Amino acid sequence: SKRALVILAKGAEEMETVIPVDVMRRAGIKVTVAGLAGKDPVQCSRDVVICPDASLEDAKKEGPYDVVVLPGGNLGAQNLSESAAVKEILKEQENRKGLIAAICAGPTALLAHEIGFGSKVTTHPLAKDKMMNGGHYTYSENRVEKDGLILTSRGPGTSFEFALAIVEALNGKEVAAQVKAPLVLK
Repeated sequence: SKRALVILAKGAEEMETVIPVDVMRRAGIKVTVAGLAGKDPVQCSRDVVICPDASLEDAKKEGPYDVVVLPGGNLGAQNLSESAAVKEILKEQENRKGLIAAICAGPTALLAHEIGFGSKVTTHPLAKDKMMNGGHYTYSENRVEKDGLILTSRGPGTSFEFALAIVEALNGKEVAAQVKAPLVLK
């Protein structure tokens, strides 16, 4: 029943891609892994190669989505930032009051597209100065930060917390707890 769009670009952090996809699917969310560049395999930042479910061009026609998820990885986030297609998807998502979730350097694509200004956000530590250029957001060092419909997180090591937050936001606390327990987190 809820639907998630995960935008996958070359150079994405494969942990930050895979952990949310897996955990969201455990939550009974219908997840589309959409390739920014098309339907071909995507080479991620540590050379794992992921085959997307669809091109972004195709997946964009199958909305709307309850959440649009942006993984991190500096070079994947740069590709997200440079994409007019991403700009349109994120502007439409904000316009319809839909959740936007971004992790590690992924939030700097929000800055690039002028999304969610005035929100409290976090990033990877090393992405803080990029994110804060212009003072358009307030910074947080929380591992996961949720300010209304903008949900941000810090790094590979926060990816389970990030995914569980998405699941809580969409499907509620009880489902997030049920999904958590078999994972052997703590």
